[PDB]
Amino acid sequence: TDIENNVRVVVYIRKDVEDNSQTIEKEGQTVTNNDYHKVYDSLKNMSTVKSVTFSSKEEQYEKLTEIMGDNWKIFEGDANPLYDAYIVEANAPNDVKTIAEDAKKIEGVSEVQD
Repeated sequence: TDIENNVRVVVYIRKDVEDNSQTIEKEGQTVTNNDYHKVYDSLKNMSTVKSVTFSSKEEQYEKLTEIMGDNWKIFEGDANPLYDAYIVEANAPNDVKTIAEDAKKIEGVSEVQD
């Protein structure tokens, strides 16, 4: 799942939408997540897309800590501020901007790094 810069789009997900969880909590029971894979589906349907990989904010938070920083006290423990993302690979770099604009239309998307 290593992608070359020139065909990578990062689609960050709204903090209020849980695209990767099949289940959620309702009335104390674990029940089905309606919104599951909506953003994933839209992205994976694009004909110029080759793969769409989930990167959970908790994953990037440990990876962020791995990349220098431990005394980041003033940020950590205080409610992880990172975003769930889809790392998307384009078939050609020519598509990247044609893909990023579309991604930013799909409801549930917060931002998109081209």
